[PDB]
Amino acid sequence: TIEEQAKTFLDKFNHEAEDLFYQSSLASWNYNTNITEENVQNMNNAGDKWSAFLKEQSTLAQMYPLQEIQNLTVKLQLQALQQNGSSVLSEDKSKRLNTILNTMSTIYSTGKVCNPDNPQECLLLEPGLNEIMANSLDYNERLWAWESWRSEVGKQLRPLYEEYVVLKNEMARANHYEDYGDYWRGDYEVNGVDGYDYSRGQLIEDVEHTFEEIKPLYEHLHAYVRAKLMNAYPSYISPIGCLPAHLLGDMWGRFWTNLYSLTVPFGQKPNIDVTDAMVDQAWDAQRIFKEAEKFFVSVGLPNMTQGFWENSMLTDPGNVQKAVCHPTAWDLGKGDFRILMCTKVTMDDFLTAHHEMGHIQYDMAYAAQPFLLRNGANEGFHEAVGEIMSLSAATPKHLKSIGLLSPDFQEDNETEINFLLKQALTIVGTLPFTYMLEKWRWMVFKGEIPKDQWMKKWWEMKREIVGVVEPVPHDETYCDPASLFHVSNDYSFIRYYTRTLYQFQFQEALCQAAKHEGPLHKCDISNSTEAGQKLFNMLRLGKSEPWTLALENVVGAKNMNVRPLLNYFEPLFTWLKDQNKNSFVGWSTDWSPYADQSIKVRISLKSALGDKAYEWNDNEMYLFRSSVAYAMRQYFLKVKNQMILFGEEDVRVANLKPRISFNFFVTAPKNVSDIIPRTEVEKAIRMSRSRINDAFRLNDNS
Amino acid sequence: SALGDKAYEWNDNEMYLFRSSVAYAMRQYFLKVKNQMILFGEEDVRVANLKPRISFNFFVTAPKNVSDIIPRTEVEKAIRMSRSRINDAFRLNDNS
Amino acid sequence: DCFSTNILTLINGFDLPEGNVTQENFVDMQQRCNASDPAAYAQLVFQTCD
Ligand SMILES: *[C@@H]1O[C@H](CO)[C@@H](O[C@@H]2O[C@H](CO)[C@@H](O)[C@H](O)[C@H]2NC(C)=O)[C@H](O)[C@H]1NC(C)=O
Ligand SMILES: *[C@@H]1O[C@H](CO)[C@@H](O[C@@H]2O[C@H](CO)[C@@H](O)[C@H](O)[C@H]2NC(C)=O)[C@H](O)[C@H]1NC(C)=O
Ligand SMILES: *[C@@H]1O[C@H](CO)[C@@H](O[C@@H]2O[C@H](CO)[C@@H](O)[C@H](O)[C@H]2NC(C)=O)[C@H](O)[C@H]1NC(C)=O
Ligand SMILES: *[C@@H]1O[C@H](CO)[C@@H](O[C@@H]2O[C@H](CO)[C@@H](O)[C@H](O)[C@H]2NC(C)=O)[C@H](O)[C@H]1NC(C)=O
Ligand SMILES: *[C@@H]1O[C@H](CO)[C@@H](O[C@@H]2O[C@H](CO)[C@@H](O)[C@H](O)[C@H]2NC(C)=O)[C@H](O)[C@H]1NC(C)=O
Ligand SMILES: *[C@@H]1O[C@H](CO)[C@@H](O[C@@H]2O[C@H](CO)[C@@H](O)[C@H](O)[C@H]2NC(C)=O)[C@H](O)[C@H]1NC(C)=O
Ligand SMILES: *[C@@H]1O[C@H](CO)[C@@H](O[C@@H]2O[C@H](CO)[C@@H](O)[C@H](O)[C@H]2NC(C)=O)[C@H](O)[C@H]1NC(C)=O
Ligand SMILES: *[C@@H]1O[C@H](CO)[C@@H](O)[C@H](O)[C@H]1NC(C)=O
Ligand SMILES: *[C@@H]1O[C@H](CO)[C@@H](O)[C@H](O)[C@H]1NC(C)=O
Repeated sequence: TIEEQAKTFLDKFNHEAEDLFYQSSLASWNYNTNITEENVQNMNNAGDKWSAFLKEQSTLAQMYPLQEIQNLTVKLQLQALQQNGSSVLSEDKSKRLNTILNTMSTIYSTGKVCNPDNPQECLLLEPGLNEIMANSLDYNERLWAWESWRSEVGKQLRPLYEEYVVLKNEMARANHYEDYGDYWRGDYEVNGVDGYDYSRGQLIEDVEHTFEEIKPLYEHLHAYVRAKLMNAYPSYISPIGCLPAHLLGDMWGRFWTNLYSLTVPFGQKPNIDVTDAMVDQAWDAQRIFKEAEKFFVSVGLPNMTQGFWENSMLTDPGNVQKAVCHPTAWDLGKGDFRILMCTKVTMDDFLTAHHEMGHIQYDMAYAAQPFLLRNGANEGFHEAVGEIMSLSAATPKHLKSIGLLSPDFQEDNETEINFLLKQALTIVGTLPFTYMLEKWRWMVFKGEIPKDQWMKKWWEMKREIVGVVEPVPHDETYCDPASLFHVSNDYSFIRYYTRTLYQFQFQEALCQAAKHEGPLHKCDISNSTEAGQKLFNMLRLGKSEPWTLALENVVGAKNMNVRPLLNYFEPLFTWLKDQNKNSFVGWSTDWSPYADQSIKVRISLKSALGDKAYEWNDNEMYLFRSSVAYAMRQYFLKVKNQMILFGEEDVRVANLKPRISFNFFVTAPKNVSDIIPRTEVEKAIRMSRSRINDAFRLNDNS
Repeated sequence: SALGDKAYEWNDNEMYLFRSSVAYAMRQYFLKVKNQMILFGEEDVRVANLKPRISFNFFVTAPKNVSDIIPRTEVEKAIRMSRSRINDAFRLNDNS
Repeated sequence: DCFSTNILTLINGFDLPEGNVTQENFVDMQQRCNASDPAAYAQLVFQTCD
């Protein structure tokens, strides 16, 4: 034999697949570098040819067993080609799932919200709303943008998400997997090696363990940020409560980077800025690539092929042609690699060059491996290599060495603290979010959370794990998590966790091979033959062996570790502990931004009516909201001499209980930021309590 | 007649309450008989021919479809089901 | 009336359904309530009447 024709078929398939993959890569590259519709079909059908190999996979599902393939490489290729994917589903259900995915992507891409007073112009997400959430310092504008995007897009995306989870769970179950979360976790699963095994379930607990070593540091950071926000929005944040969700620098809270301008430890002394000196030296956007390649080869890495220099999309010509130049390392193959990234004169592009060249160095290091094994160990390694490369290339001693950052300057530690906090606002502000989101998705797929408690669990975990409180209550008609890009478009989110750890581990081990003395964040990598050899003893491995062996070949560890990150951020930890003498480190999960003006209501049907008492459902809640709106209308008309059109959408309700007890508050009709104070609501209820009571057959005690 | 003295005035807020009550009645009928959950609102109850006698015509439409009108028989059935609550919301009893 | 007052105090304290606790299933529900959420029941002042 079986192994013989197994190998022979693998060889034949590799021969017939490499050439067409090469052609498809050329077609895609030509599409990307020059946006012409005329050749799009010319490449689209080309992709169809690659889809032909899909049916060829059908030839390895019937007669090829599993337990008889003792050898490792052939087994790995066979199981990498054996999976059916979504083909096991029926045709009608398959087309239903495809149209659901397309509908969700289209709804996310072309959703619009606009002002309550000038509805003639509306805003998309990527321009307009993102700029509002990143730049604006107005509480009301941020609240409006947050709540409006939530309302429109989430309320559109909820039922499609329900059907999507049902169909995906069915497809995963019919594919020898427990649930869809199990299918996603199967990427890390390693078996049949007797000593390096890694179960699918185990990963879960490992992640949890890691978070247990992050909660202290994050807590301190959280507290610090809270204090620095109290000046920006006074009388809006409680010092012993969670942070409001719309003040975190962007729409969802994935990163806290945009808070940096508000939370500089020492704003008088700026950090390193060298693009002015780079402009003064008058270097074209070609020499920086050569210098970065020289730095890459100085550590012992192999020289870069001439083909990359000969043909590449390096700098935009600036002619009438307007094509997207988003950074990307193209690995068409057979020694043909390219870089697609628009070059400016900034630090950001200078480091992105290092990131992309680390990507391509990784990708080209293991070109000898088979085509099916031509990928990184898992989803976290490929970006981790680039991250460590960029981190090593950004040290101030590197700037001093490369001729920039003139020697007449002393590296004071205040700028180092500024840099450490800037790094922490990005690296450390996203781990709780990623953990909580993937946990929510895992429990939703697993069936732990019922379909009537998605939002309840979402906001409970938000208040408990991340310490972030919603500014307005959100019932079960919302689908806030589906408003993320990665959730609606069916993408995995756990990689951004594991990668965030892996890189730091590498950043220790390699920088330990260079015999560093001072702090970790100030150490370098250049000219370290032993470190280069240690890295290359993992780069060329690819997918041929389990990722545990690859990790051990660099750090000597069998799993992910959190210690190197804490050693990286130790100086900032000490400074934060010193700076939080008076602040209450932690948060309380009972304060809400709207909880000051709420009114509690308790209803006792069995006491008032005894027998023949009606049941309480959402229609009774609708009637109660209408009654409160009527009362508020009457009070505003008959006393303040104003006519205001209150509705049942202006009465916000929270904390519904089987006792029939809940809190509510009232807002102005077309303004979520305007809340009627509790005194006016009390006066209106006093005025119209008799009608409110007799609408429900209850009398002032029930 | 029903209240005699200390009878309230009838303004557009009372019309809003009446529309909300009719929407609630239609919601309850559709949930408890046809086994469907439909979100009727006060914007689906269309009112015409208001008079100082307080007499008017009304009809109901589907929540997001102006071309869909609930036939009069279903509206009669829903009113029959929820007439006691509709009456006692306004302090009137089956003859006023 | 004293027993009814005690039942009402517990129900308001822990927001249980109104018709779930009665005259005879009061001690077991009280035990369940303190086991479930300790240190919040202690805020309740319970009177004894026999
Ligand atoms: C993108 O790059 C250039 C745009 O400057 C275009 O190149 C054309 O390529 C063919 C082959 O040399 C020439 O015959 C045409 O005269 C070129 N001009 C045209 C028609 O645009 C083209 O748009 C793209 N190049 C490709 C697809 O290879
Ligand atoms: C399993 O099959 C692999 C190939 O998939 C075999 O590996 C080859 O081994 C021979 C001799 O050991 C070498 O000449 C080749 O370089 C190896 N790889 C190639 C290119 O086929 C291997 O023989 C089998 N089992 C082992 C021992 O790995
Ligand atoms: C992938 O697809 C193949 C065929 O499409 C599936 O194989 C079926 O396996 C069952 C149980 O052994 C047989 O009774 C069927 O006759 C096979 N084909 C049919 C008609 O579905 C199988 O679900 C998948 N194989 C693997 C390894 O996952
Ligand atoms: C980091 O910089 C701060 C401020 O520059 C240092 O804080 C010291 O605090 C004592 C007590 O007032 C003073 O001597 C100075 O304010 C600071 N001393 C020095 C030498 O800077 C802090 O010691 C520095 N931490 C380091 C270098 O690890
Ligand atoms: C690291 O590699 C670089 C590559 O040569 C070395 O940097 C040069 O060092 C010389 C020695 O005086 C300087 O004069 C040159 O200006 C440096 N090159 C550049 C481009 O600035 C460096 O010496 C190497 N480190 C080791 C281990 O020797
Ligand atoms: C709005 O209501 C009208 C009628 O209630 C719907 O029109 C009917 O649509 C069905 C299904 O497409 C057809 O079989 C009928 O012939 C249509 N006309 C009538 C008068 O019944 C219409 O589809 C509804 N629109 C929406 C979005 O639900
Ligand atoms: C409710 O829980 C409290 C805990 O505060 C119970 O009290 C304690 O019970 C232990 C016995 O295991 C005693 O040693 C303590 O003296 C008790 N008081 C404390 C810790 O303050 C209490 O008994 C329970 N309430 C009832 C039903 O009596
Ligand atoms: C890599 O290739 C370039 C060719 O320009 C050469 O100058 C350089 O010395 C090579 N790097 C080595 C040999 O380390
Ligand atoms: C009444 O108490 C039991 C046991 O505690 C529990 O089912 C629930 O709290 C109540 N029963 C129902 C049907 O709600």
